[PDB]
Parts: sequence; C-alpha cells; structure tokens
Amino acid sequence: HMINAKLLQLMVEHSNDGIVVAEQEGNESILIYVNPAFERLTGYCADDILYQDCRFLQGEDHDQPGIAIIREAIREGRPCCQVLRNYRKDGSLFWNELSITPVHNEADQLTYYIGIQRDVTEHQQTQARLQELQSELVHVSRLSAMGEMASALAHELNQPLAAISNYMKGSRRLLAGSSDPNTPKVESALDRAAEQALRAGQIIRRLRDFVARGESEKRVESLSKLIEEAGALGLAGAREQNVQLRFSLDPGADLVLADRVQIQQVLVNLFRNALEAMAQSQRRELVVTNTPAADDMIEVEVSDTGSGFQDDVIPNLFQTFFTTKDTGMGVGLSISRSIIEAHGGRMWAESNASGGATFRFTLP
Amino acid sequence: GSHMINAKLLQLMVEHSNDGIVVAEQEGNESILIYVNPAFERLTGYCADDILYQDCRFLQGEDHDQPGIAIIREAIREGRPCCQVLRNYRKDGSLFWNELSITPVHNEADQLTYYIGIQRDVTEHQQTQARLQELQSELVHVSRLSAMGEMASALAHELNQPLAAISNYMKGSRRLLAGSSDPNTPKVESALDRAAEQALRAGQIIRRLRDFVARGESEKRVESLSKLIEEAGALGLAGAREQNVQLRFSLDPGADLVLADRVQIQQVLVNLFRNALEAMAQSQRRELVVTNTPAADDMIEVEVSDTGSGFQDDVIPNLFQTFFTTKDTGMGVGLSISRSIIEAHGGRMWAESNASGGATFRFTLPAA
Ligand SMILES: Cc1cc2nc3c(=O)[nH]c(=O)nc-3n(C[C@H](O)[C@H](O)[C@H](O)COP(=O)(O)O)c2cc1C
Ligand SMILES: Cc1cc2nc3c(=O)[nH]c(=O)nc-3n(C[C@H](O)[C@H](O)[C@H](O)COP(=O)(O)O)c2cc1C
Ligand SMILES: Nc1ncnc2c1ncn2[C@@H]1O[C@H](COP(=O)(O)OP(=O)(O)OP(=O)(O)O)[C@@H](O)[C@H]1O
Ligand SMILES: Nc1ncnc2c1ncn2[C@@H]1O[C@H](COP(=O)(O)OP(=O)(O)OP(=O)(O)O)[C@@H](O)[C@H]1O
Repeated sequence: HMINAKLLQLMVEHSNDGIVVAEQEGNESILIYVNPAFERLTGYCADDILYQDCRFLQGEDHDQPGIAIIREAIREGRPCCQVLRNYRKDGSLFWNELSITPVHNEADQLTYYIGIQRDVTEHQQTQARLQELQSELVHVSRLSAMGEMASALAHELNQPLAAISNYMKGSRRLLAGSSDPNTPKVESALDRAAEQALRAGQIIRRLRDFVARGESEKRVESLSKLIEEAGALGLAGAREQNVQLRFSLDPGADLVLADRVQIQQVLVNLFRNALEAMAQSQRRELVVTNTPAADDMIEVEVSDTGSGFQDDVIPNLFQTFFTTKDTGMGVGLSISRSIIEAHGGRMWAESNASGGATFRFTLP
Repeated sequence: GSHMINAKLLQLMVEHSNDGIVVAEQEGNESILIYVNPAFERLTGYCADDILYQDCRFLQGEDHDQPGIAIIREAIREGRPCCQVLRNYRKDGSLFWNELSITPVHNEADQLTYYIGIQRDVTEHQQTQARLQELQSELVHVSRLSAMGEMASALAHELNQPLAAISNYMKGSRRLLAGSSDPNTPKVESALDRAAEQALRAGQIIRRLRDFVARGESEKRVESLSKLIEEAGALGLAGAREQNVQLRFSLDPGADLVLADRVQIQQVLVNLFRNALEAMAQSQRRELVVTNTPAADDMIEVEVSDTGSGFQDDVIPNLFQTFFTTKDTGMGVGLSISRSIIEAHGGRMWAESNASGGATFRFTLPAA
C-alpha cells in the first residue's frame, strides 16, 4: 500500500544489514532470498547456498546455546534473537546477531522466515577484553592492598618489637651481676619473651610474603595502549559526569619498559582520584600528556580541575593510609609511588593553577 | 531483473518482521517517513497514518543532547550507512533505547536518496550493561577493603599469642623480682615495665589498622534472592556462554526473601561463581546448577554445584580456613571471608564434593 513493492525490494537489496528470507521444508528452513550484505557478511555466493538451511555458518561449532533457542522458536513459530559464532567461507570467525521472525503465508499455506543478521564481532571482542581487564584489575588490586597492609604493619611494629628485644638485653645485662636465688627463673622467662618477640617479627613477614608472593616481569608496552586500557577501566562515566577528556600523546614518546597490569592500576587509580575530586566541580577538565623527559625518561602528566590540595595536604599524599575520603584507604597513591619507583621512575604531585591537582611520573 | 523471490512475498516478510523497518525519503534536511511496518508502530506507539511524510526525529522528544544524533546527521550528509543507539520516547512519553541501522540507498529512477532503517528496542541491554558498570565499581571497592580486613584479622589472630606470652613473662618476672634486694632490681623492673608497655602498644596499633580498614560498615536489609543471584552472575559468570559452561538456576518461589548485607553476600556469591568456573575449565562436562529450597528453622538453603576439578579427600575440612589455597596465585581468602560474613549474618555455611568430581557449596540465610 504505502510504497510500491519494487521500491521496497530495492531497499532490502541495498540495506547494510544481512537480510534473508527462508522457507520451512520439514526440518529445514531453506534460504530462498539473500541480499548482497549477507553474501558479504558470510563470504558465500547466493548462487551456491540457495535452498539450503543456513546452519552451515555454524561450521563445526554446534555447542552453542543460541542454536537450541532458535530451534525451539522455530518449532513454536515465535520470533527470536540470538548471537552465535558463525564462520565465513574462508573459515574466519564472526559473531552473528540473528533476528528471525516466522511469517505464515496464507496463499502458499506455508511458513517463511525473515532473518536480519548483524556482525557484532567488535562488540563481543571489546566486551571480552574489558571483562579480562576488569578481572585482572580486581586480582592485582586485592593482592596489592593486602601487600601494602603488611608493609605498613611491619614498619609500624618494627619499633616496639625491637624495643622489647633491647629491654630483654639490658635486663639480662643487669641480672648477670646478681646472686638472688630467683634470677635463673627470671633469665629463662626473659629468654622466652625474647623468643616470642622474634616470633612476632618472623610471622609478620610470613603473612607479608605469602600475600606478596608471585611477581611479574617488565616488557616494552605502548603508553597509548595502556592509557586506553586504563581509561576503559577508570573513565567510563566521565561523559555522564560531564568531564572533558584530552589525551595529548607525543608520538616520539609512546613506548615504555613496564609491568602492564601494575601501570594499568596506577593510571586507573589516578583517573578515579581525579574523577572524585570533580564530583561537584564547576570546571571539569582531565588532561593526560606524554612528553620526553630528562634522565632518558618519559613523563606522563595527569591533571584535573578538582578539589585540589589544602596548604599541607600535598606533602602527605603518597604516605600509606593518608586519606581525605570517608571510605578511602589512603593507599592508592602509596601503592602507585612504590610501583613507579620500583620501575625506575619518580613520582610527585602539585596543585594546578586552576585549583586542581597534577600528578606526574616518569618511565623509561 | 534477477528475482529470487517475488517482491510481494518480500513485502509481506517485511510487513511482519519483528523488527521496526522503515523507508524514508530525502527532502532537503528531512528524511521523511514513507513506509513503516507494524513492528515500528508497536515499538514507537505511533500510527503510520499520523507520522508518514515526517522526519523521525520527533522520537528524540526533547532529548537532543545525544552524540549519536550528530553521528547520524553526518552519515546521512555523506552517503554512508550508520548504526547508533538513541534515547527515544514513545507516544505515551515512555523512554526506550532504540538501536538504529540506517542505510542510504540511491534510487536511479527517482534520482532520489532513500534510506532503509532498522530499529530494535534494546532498553534491557543498555540498562543491564549500565548496572554491570555499577557492579564492577562496587566489586573492586569491596574486594579491596574486605581483603585488607581479612588481612588485618589474620595478623591480629596470629600475633595474639606471642604478645600475650610476652606480657605474661613480664608479669611473672616481676613477681619473681618483687622479693629481691639486688641493687640493680629497680632498673630491671623499670625495663620490664617499658617492655610490657611496648607490647601493649604493638597490640593497640594492630587494632588501630584493623579498625581503620573496617571503618566502612553497613546494615542488612530485606533483599530478593533472584536479584542478588543475578548481580553475582552478571559479575562472576559473564564468560560462561563463551566457555560453553551450562548454567541452570532453579529458584523455588516459596523460598525467596532474605535478610542480608547485600554487597557482602554479593562478594560471597561472586567468589563461589568464579571458583566454580575455574574448576570447570578443562572438564568435558561443565554444568553448574544453582538451586533454592526452603530450609530448616525458618531458613532458606542455596545450593551451587559444579562438575569441575572438585576436592581431594581431605581438602574439604580446610576450605574455610583463612589462606588455605590450592591455586598458584590464589589467596585462599575468598571462602574464609564468605563464611565469616554469612555467620556474622543469620546463616551457616558448609561445603562438600560433588558426585561428578566437582564441588557443591550450600548456605542458609534468614527471612525474619
Ligand atoms: C531466516 C533464518 C536465518 C538464519 N541465519 C543463521 C545464520 O546466519 N547463522 C547461523 O548460524 N544460523 C542461522 N539460522 C539458524 C539455522 O537455520 C537453524 O534454524 C538453527 O541452526 C537451528 O536449527 P538446527 O536444529 O538445524 O540446528 C537461521 C535461521 C533462519 C530461519
Ligand atoms: C530511515 C531512518 C530512520 C530513523 N529513525 C529514527 C528513530 O527511530 N529515532 C530517532 O531518534 N531518529 C531516527 N532517525 C534520525 C532522524 O531522522 C535524523 O536523521 C537524525 O535525528 C539526525 O538528523 P537531525 O540533525 O535533523 O536531528 C532516522 C533516520 C532515518 C534516515
Ligand atoms: N586528583 C586529585 N584531586 C584531589 N585530591 C586528590 C587527587 N588525587 C589524590 N588526592 C588525595 O590524596 C589522597 C590519597 O588518595 P589515594 O588514591 O592514595 O587513596 P584514596 O583514594 O583516599 O583511597 P583508596 O585506596 O580507596 O583509593 C586522597 O584522599 C585525596 O584526598
Ligand atoms: N567451586 C570450586 N571448585 C573447585 N575448587 C574450589 C571451589 N571453591 C573453592 N575451591 C578451593 O578452595 C580453595 C579456597 O578457595 P577461596 O575461593 O577461598 O580462595 P582462592 O580461590 O584459592 O583464592 P582467591 O581469594 O584468590 O580467589 C581454593 O584454592 C580452591 O582450591
């Protein structure tokens, strides 16, 4: 009615989406029409596949749940939409998003199907890599958090336990020049206490090294790449926070020597920290910049126009547990600085002229 | 001339496609609708007789601050196809997310530019994906502090004995020295007192770090088991479809409502889900069953069974022990944290090996 069927067929012939019309023959849903987009998407020529069921796109990959879903939809005559792994003529893998509508033709007294196919490989791939990045971020965050927990405990307890040892040493020195009948019992009690204090030391290290066990290696990685991976994790939601992102990367300074999951976590933490300082900020600008630097290093700058620093907050930032947030562990910057310095770099912070914060670090 | 099928048949298929399909026509800066299928009238709530020969942009309502709109405008300015999601609004005002595929097509007879547009309602995917973004952030935060907290509790528990020992050896040494006249004894006693004070200080500063990390604590509310199971699946079980892992959630409608702290039970379930997937990595059978049932003393029992690596004969009684692990990079902390959280809540928790060589974990929660 509304448009002539020739024109409509022309539109179908030239749609960018795969479009096919199938016909049920017993247990087969045989293709009776395909458009060029479908030939492109699959690599098959229409002259070759007509009057067969398209399941050959599955190749040998028949342990997919969508397949059974589709089969039951087709038995019921209900529509259905499913993603499947299909394989082009040349073998190449693509994820095919299938929308099938059973349609009953009264004249033919037959059941046809109209199917729309979109290649969704890029979405599947990016979503899978984002899942792996999310999982590994969780893993490394947990071990590194317990790992800083241990080091702070060791360094804070190091003084009392040594004091105890020294008081044992001095007491034993005083009692040596004594004949009181009870002193051998005193000396043995003091020895047992010494041993217990050593035991406290030895087992603080035991839990530390169990949580800190298992370390990685440093390889050449592109900062553009690790900045994009870190942004994918840390900066989703900037647009909803109306934060303006600017990545100024120097093409001569892009390749660094680093352990990629740890630098990912340094950048993710810096990005999150910057977003938080912009929670209620009138100006929201985030700048990431790479430049050549002095000691054959390369400097990465992350600047925000956020809450910034009070007069004497700035010199505490990288100290373990120093925090201004109600639920902050104050550990992000401490872990980041220890990681960067172990990688051969330097890290420091300063307030920006816009009232925000600028963090810089260097890597080779 | 090549006609694989009569155009009437093709028109019918389009008429009954479950997908919105429209044909628009270029008139200057308008792409006016000249055909819509019933699917589009349903999806949008508008009647063809009313929207024909207008541009579809009225679906944006007042919500024109979307990037996809400018993307589409440029694609249509060039001759290129494009695909974008928009916030559109039905006739009744209701919001829906519309997945648009537009293909400009040039008609030689008309010497005109038409467009074929395919529209999918994808509200559920956009919303679900945004809720997974929210869950990912909270899982990171809660895992970090929760691990720091089990770290803290473990260090305090192991140190409790030596520090008490030191305090007691001081108390006993002072008792022995009380009856003494050696000239040096007041100096000894003062040294022992200072050592006592240092050991107390070690204790108090361990409690200091423990309380600092556990300072973020919450309250427990009535929560739907379907929902918290789905959030945990969304985080932990996202890869099962590609791992060819068979998932089955059998939830009993008579056993559904619990009292819990939702983020902590989420982290318990996420750990169970990942752990089961890890066991079912290289197993010919990989089937995971989650089941809800009523359980004794006004409780509800949840079962998670896997056909995975399972448990050795005497590993089972170690599972809930802090730091007990079999994985090279594992912390052995997941189950210890999980059991302490559930028991700190109103339930209990235990484990057993599965008959398929896998593992089955069960827990109970209240509904009071
Ligand atoms: C119109 C239509 C299009 C289809 N397109 C595809 C496709 O592109 N790729 C694919 O793997 N399966 C596709 N299928 C599914 C198979 O034809 C078949 O129905 C499905 O694999 C379940 O049937 P089975 O029991 O033979 O496996 C399509 C089905 C229909 C009706
Ligand atoms: C075939 C076709 C279908 C369209 N369908 C929709 C739609 O369903 N919802 C929507 O918001 N925009 C839709 N658009 C986009 C608008 O028609 C318009 O192209 C877009 O809003 C950008 O143009 P503008 O600058 O006038 O806003 C469609 C465009 C075409 C060509
Ligand atoms: N861009 C910034 N703007 C303002 N303050 C910042 C910025 N970056 C860091 N800070 C300050 O430095 C402190 C330390 O941050 P750090 O990331 O080390 O821990 P945190 O974010 O407080 O805790 P968590 O371990 O949960 O991330 C923060 O409390 C914050 O006050
Ligand atoms: N579903 C499961 N299938 C097989 N083994 C399991 C399962 N759940 C737990 N285990 C075993 O119990 C041990 C303790 O697991 P838990 O989840 O507490 O810590 P983990 O997985 O070792 O460490 P992490 O905290 O890093 O996940 C694990 O090493 C694992 O061997």
